[PDB]
Amino acid sequence: SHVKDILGLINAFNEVKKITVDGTTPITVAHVAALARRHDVKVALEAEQCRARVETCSSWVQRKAEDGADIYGVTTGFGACSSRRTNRLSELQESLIRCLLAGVFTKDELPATATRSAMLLRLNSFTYGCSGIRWEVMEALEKLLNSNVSPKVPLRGSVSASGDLIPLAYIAGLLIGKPSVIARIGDDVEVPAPEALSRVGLRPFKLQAKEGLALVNGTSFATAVASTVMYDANVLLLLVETLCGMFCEVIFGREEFAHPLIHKVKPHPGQIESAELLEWLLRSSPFQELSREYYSIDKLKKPKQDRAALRSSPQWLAPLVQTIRDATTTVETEVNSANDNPIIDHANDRALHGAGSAVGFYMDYVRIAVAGLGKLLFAQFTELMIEYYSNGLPGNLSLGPDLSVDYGLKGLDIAMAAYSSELQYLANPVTTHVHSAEQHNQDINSLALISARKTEEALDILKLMIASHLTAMCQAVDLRQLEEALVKVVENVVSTLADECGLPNDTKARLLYVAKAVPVYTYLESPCDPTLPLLLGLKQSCFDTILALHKVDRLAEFEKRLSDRLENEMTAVRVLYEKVRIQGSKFLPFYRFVREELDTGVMSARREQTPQEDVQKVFDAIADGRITVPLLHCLQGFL
Amino acid sequence: SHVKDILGLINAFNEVKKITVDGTTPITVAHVAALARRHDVKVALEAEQCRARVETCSSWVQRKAEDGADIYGVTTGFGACSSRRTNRLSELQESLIRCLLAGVFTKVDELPATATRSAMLLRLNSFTYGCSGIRWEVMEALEKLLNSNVSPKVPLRGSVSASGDLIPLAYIAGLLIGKPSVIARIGDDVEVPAPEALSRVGLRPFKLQAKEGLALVNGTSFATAVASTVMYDANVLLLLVETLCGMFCEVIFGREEFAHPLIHKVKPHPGQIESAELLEWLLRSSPFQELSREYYSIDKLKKPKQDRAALRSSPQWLAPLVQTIRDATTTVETEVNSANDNPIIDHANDRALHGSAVGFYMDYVRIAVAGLGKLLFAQFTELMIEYYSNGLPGNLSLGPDLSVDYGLKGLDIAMAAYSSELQYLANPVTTHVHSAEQHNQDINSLALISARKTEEALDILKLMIASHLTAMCQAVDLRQLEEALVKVVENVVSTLADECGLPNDTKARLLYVAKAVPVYTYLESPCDPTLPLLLGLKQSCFDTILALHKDTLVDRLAEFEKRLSDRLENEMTAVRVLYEKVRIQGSKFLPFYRFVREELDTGVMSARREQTPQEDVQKVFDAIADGRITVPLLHCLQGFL
Amino acid sequence: SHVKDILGLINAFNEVKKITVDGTTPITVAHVAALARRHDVKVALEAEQCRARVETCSSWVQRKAEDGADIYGVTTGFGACSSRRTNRLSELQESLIRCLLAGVFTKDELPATATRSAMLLRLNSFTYGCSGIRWEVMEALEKLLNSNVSPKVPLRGSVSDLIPLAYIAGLLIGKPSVIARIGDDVEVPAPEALSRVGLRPFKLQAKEGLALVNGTSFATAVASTVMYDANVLLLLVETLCGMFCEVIFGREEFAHPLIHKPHPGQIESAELLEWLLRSSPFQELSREYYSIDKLKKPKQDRAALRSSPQWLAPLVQTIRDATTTVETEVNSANDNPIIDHANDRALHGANGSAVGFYMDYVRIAVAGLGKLLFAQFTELMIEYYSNGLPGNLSLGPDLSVDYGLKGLDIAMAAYSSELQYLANPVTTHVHSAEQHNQDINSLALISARKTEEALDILKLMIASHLTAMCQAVDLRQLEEALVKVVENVVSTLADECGLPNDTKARLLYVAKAVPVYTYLESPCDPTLPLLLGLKQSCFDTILALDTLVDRLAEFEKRLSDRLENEMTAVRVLYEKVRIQGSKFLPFYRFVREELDTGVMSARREQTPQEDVQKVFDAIADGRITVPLLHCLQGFL
Amino acid sequence: AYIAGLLIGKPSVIARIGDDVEVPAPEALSRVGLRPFKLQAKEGLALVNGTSFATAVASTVMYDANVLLLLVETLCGMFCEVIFGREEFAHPLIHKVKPHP
Repeated sequence: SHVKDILGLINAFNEVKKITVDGTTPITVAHVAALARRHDVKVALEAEQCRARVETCSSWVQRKAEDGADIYGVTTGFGACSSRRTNRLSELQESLIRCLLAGVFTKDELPATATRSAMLLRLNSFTYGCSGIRWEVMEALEKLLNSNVSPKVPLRGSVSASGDLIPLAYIAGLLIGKPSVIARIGDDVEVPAPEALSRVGLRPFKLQAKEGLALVNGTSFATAVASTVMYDANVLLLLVETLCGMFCEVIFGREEFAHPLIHKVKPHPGQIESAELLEWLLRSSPFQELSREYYSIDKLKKPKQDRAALRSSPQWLAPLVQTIRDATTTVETEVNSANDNPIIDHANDRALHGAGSAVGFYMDYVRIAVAGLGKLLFAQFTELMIEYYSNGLPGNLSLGPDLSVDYGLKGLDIAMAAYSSELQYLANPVTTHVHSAEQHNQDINSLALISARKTEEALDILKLMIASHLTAMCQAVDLRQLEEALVKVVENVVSTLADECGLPNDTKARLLYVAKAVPVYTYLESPCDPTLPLLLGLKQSCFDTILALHKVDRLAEFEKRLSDRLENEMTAVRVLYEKVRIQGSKFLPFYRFVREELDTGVMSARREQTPQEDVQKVFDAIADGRITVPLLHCLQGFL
Repeated sequence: SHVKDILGLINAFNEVKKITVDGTTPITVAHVAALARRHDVKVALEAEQCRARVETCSSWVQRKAEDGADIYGVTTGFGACSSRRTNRLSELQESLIRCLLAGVFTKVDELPATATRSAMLLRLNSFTYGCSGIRWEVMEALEKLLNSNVSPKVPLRGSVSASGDLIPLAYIAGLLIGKPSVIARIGDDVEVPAPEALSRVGLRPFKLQAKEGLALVNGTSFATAVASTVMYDANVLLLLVETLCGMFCEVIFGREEFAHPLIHKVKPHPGQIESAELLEWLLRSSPFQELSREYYSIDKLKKPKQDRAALRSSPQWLAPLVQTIRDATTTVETEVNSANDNPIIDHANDRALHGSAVGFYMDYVRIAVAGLGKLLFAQFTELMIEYYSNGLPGNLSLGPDLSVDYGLKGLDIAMAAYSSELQYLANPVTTHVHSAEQHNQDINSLALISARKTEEALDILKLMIASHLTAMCQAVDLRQLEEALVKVVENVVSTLADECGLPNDTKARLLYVAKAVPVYTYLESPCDPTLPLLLGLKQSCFDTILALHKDTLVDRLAEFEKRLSDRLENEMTAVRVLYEKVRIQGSKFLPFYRFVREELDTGVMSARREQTPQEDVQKVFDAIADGRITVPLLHCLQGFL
Repeated sequence: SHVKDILGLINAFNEVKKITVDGTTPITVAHVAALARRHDVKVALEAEQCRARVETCSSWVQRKAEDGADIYGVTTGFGACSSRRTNRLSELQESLIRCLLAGVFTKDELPATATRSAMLLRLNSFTYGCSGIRWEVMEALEKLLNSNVSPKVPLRGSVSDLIPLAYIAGLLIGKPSVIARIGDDVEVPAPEALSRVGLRPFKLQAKEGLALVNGTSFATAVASTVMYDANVLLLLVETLCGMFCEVIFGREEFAHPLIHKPHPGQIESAELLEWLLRSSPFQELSREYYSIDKLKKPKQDRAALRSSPQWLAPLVQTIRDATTTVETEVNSANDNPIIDHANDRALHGANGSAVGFYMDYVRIAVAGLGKLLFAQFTELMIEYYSNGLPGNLSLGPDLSVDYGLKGLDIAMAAYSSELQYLANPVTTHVHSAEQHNQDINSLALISARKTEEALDILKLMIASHLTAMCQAVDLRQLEEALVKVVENVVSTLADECGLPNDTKARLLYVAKAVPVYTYLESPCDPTLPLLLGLKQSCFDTILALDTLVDRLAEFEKRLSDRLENEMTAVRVLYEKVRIQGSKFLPFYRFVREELDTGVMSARREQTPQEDVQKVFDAIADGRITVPLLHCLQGFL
Repeated sequence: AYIAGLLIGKPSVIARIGDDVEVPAPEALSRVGLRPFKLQAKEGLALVNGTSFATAVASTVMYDANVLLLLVETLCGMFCEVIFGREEFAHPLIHKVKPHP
């Protein structure tokens, strides 16, 4: 189950303290994201496992170069200039870095999290011992990483062909102490690269044979961004899947949409797996119990089936689960590889001439799956706001009671459409815009880094959408509970006033059915308004009871005493609520987290906090990883 | 390996005789393609394996319907109207079909018969799971319609592929009930009203029973049909493109090292290892790689150490495209081998239980196809330009009069046009979901629309493959002629050095030049003193005079030049003229070259061959389009393991 | 006003008998469309006006080439091979055509309509006297055009129009391999084609091959018919927004002149809509509806109605501006080099980027028009938004076996979804082409073909919209006649049963106020809104005032005796008025009477397809312009 | 709405004052000698119901698009000069015959 795999990734992300870098131990996207996001996470470069192969490779290269062997990027020019030969070994490598320090700072940069991640991947790539880089440079990299030092890197300039040439040149730039490369030390300090190395007790390196190319010729930045993108995509996917369950509960859906047999006959692994999760989440739900009751009232006048954003959520999610899982595998494969050219095969004494394409394509695919995830959340959000489709819920989830001055989540509804519209636009592909580049030497190139940044932007928006959706659903939980409490109050007042005014058994029964049947939010605004659905039904029932008993003083008395008692008792129960079925729900951890740990309450005109203040707290908890606590809680026992 | 798997799909496509439909035996995309494209392929609905469960389900549905059980789309309305109930069971079903016969025929566009017949197959197969409630008799009629080449004329557009391809499948339903306004084709010319079609094959119109209208329209059969034949073709063309990278390496004088197993072991994307393993195997004993190594040992330090990316990075480029196309095939097959219907009758448990994968994966496959096309455009571009082609003439023009021979220039122009439209097609369809059907279908997959765009992208890829293979056979010829021409030049220069009595030092320099200068730089006029053969000869003559200085030498050099301009052009013309009326013989790509040249009856293009570039590429494209191209492909890969 | 200019284009397309090709008389998108669609339209190449300059140019080029002048594509190679020189003038031109006959026929080709339009445009370019083409070749083109002869041309291959134009050249030189159509049926090799119209294959002279192939006549040809259709369909959509307002019970106030008074397209579309609705009998019903329970009904219409003029504004501008741009390209010399014989020189430039870019813009505007139509249709199908209309516009009365226009609703979403996808740009996919000598290129033909496909879909959406709207006219008219029956029945029964003035009045109100289509299925069902309302009022009257209880019970009894039969009767009568006073009468009449349709229901045997197809065919073939012009007459 | 929120001194609305200072909206209003407004009839909607932000960004976009276009046009001339182009491509009669303005 993909649910297990993702829980495994989340647990690894939180628990790891030391990333082992040795050329055999795999780095997962959870490891990359943990280093990027938790500064207590340290790298350990293991000498006993890979120092030997590195020093052998490095020395092989330096010797071969000095004896004038004809090797690409070592004694020949780069890319389109590979026909040029030199014996100025060091000068060849330094001229490479110089030509590649060619990005520009706008008024924007790759963030520190990305840059350090790239530094991690570049270090790891060296541990396979194919690069010819010196051990010392690797130790310097490990130390730069653990000391929280990183170059400031221009956003743009990589087409990610054989490598992310320009952004990786800035890491090489820091390593050789270029004065014009600026480096961050922690969050506050910025100093030239020579001052940076000095403060952590390193000296500038002079580049040897192949070292400039080894340092720039990989796809480390794209894969860095793709790794945190893929970490986040896995978590947010599991979060979206889970909340489809919560959506069913609050919308009064039919849980049958998640029956294992519907999906066993149409067996997409992601479809089966998501249905399996949903069935489990909803199994003995106290909210489904209210749903069943709701549909038994006027059964034949209510929809037999839910709308597609609920009922076909497991089929919609299926391919999205598969896309995100396969892309995680593909990115991890890239993380755990020697991306570099030439590959040094020191054992058989050849430098091998070959080559970011896997990452570029899969980031395109994931961006389309993220767009699908946002489209599902938009459609669910839209249904929840419209009283015709929310099975009892008031429009915009406005508590009112005075609806003319309470527009509830109308603002969040508008923001949802804006989020989803930009998201769909973002999901056009990047890899279809390949230009013939670098004197036509890179006549194909992956554009992985650019595609990775767009998918990263796509996830940022999904987060916004998940934040709003979860907020709306806690609003709806509160509204359903209040609804239960209100209908009970109405039934009681009607039952007792029936006894008090001494109306026949028939009249009592007819009147109590109306109290049960009328959606309370259709008349909460003014329960004794003669034109609103409570009084409208009661009047119909009264005229009906007059005809059936034919072969009035008490009915006029019942009505009069209804507008004495009803509103006040309804107000009291609401007011009391403002200062329960969620307790038996699998989604209790989410509601408790949002309401208690974040300190929110049912939205209304009498709560001074804006929607912004409420959603922000939820967004922040999503952004920083705290949401995974209620998520793991909600999920435990699923196996 | 994906190679053996694709070889298996082609073998199944060619060899299958009968498609067994029984509710357990899997239908693959080759079966769907086989049924669509080979009318001798027959559908065999096996009663013994599934008739009994169909009748149980059928009978169960009717019984529950007549008892007034409340079951979606059986005693309730459909879609956004599911809150309406009736006991008018047959009219409920006929009213659904009526309302869905709502497409328009444009100007004439329609789903093709290949797609409609495929959809018919998939709808029949779905019914064999015994969950639908449809009568066994309706299934037999479908098998008979399929086997008799009758299909409804179906409008191109109208489906959003939510729970079903509602409008298109209403036309299959409209045929089975003999709606007179539903036109049916029988074979390729004949078109008649539905009642006449049914009579011509000995069936009578059906009266719809409970749930039967819904059963006929409520799955994603048209999108899945189109996507199946799309995935079959994607698999074939992918393999073709991978194989042709090898042939590109041979004719462009690439370095085979790009495909070495260690490069890909250290970056182990499954598609990367596997495409390279194939390429390595394809180029192992190549006589063209032999010419290549020979070419780079001449003026070694004045020549690129690496090839360009379109060659050198083809395994890395291909890897994700292989994975995309292979994973999409599995996804589409999973969809083929399912009961796409709602509600599901679970007659065993006495209950009724109430097109997305294909849309997304079609979007992904369209991106992979644009990527394959980008690879082809880039290779073809290198091949056309003398700066990047390592001895080939611009546009692969044979000449020798280049001012009146533009070679494959028109093809080059068209390749740009093909690639540009292709990159445009690869924008996603799934990002354009509208809230549909009174907001009941607020998500929908658009799978049929997406599948159609991927089909169009594949149609363009076929064009590009055809031109590329054509350009590569042109390049094979030019390489073989080049080799033969250089030998004549060497021989003539060698015999004239003797006749004229030139020193060994002079002879050495003059023979070096004849070997080193690319023949196609001076072919137009071999004795033109301003072209590279003579320039190089003149340079070496000045060098030999200066080296032998410590007269009659100049006299003999002058004689050498005079006699060269008497004899060399004639001997070069003769060898070329002879060639117009070998190393390809030792090459894994002989089957392609032999297929294009002898089986399709082509020749090296020039001003003297009267056939247009159109006429040559049309033959190759018709071969790719109709599957004949898989014979050389299978011959070429014979023995790969 | 853009509305006058569009009626001007439509008039011209209908009336033109002859296309004068003379080198100064402009060709409009309407002339191109007419030549392509009406075969009685003929080309008249006017010798007296342009033969002199063509011959002067032709001779200059021939003489200069013979003298050994260094002129691109005349004594030099083409494109990236322009460093190659030759004295072999004719062979140079023939080898260019040979190399460019490089399209493939897939299973597909440019339609004859486009191919003939390209031949027209090419002929026209030649009359400017800059090409060096011979007069004889131009006369041969006119003769080919007027005799319905045209080469079969592959769909793809131009980055913009070397390959496709090479097939026109191949016809003229009688290449065996080039296939020509003659009318609808006959297909023969080019040499046979020329023979049949009494022509001989040409031997190309200096610059001739290049002159025949070196401009963008195909992209411009497709662009021209595309722009003609976009103007016509634009005006159709604008007009039908007015018909949508009538059937949906919208508020005409959205079209008031001061709101907009000022994007020209915004002012002008509003000005049209205001006029179309000024004396509408349907707006009279709308006002009446909104005065019934005013404070319980929306104050504003939804955006797809209320903001239609603002939506349409940039769409009008885009289509109008693109039209001007295509016409500029039509009335130009696209060729290179440009021979300026007057001053004894050849001019080496690049005369089609304008068309590529604007086709991308227009494809976006067409997508925009479609979204509007989708949004209106959607509203119309949903009872919550249609102001009294039944869901799916289903007549019933048995809604459980009548799904009305639901199939059309579904189709509309498919249409719109595909349309939005199409509207992505083409010009952003420029590849570095032709040995990198065409490192920019416009892709105009490809873009034009995409916009053409986008219009195809818009026609589908308009045909469905117009069908829904006539369904909606019938339902409103039936609504009004049905409400009067209920009012009469309630009224006379109140008398017969002798209820007071108070009761009669409350019951009359309910009959007036309750939306009929909420109870038509079973008017006397106690759970449906009519009897729910009457029971509320009867209880009210009992309190505010016996044997009255007797008279009410008899009222309720005689209602399920009289009511359903009389409602059934008017509907049955209707299936076997306010539209008569509406500007939109010609559309309703055209669809109902001229196309022979009727209100859709379970009792009408025609499928939705049968109905919409007729409306589509009429849109596709231009008959829709007859009602369009009738509806618009008097608008100034 | 953030502009309206400032004008009415919402504490949750932060305001910028120059480059350095960020303060809650009531303290922002205080410093410029202004007091929170109490919204009267239609003032809320009048403040939010227009397309002022889109048009604002669109305005700085169009200004820049004009400047950069002219700069691109001008730099084609510079490219001609350094690449050894033929200036004949800009001769007026070529373009008079294809008169896109």
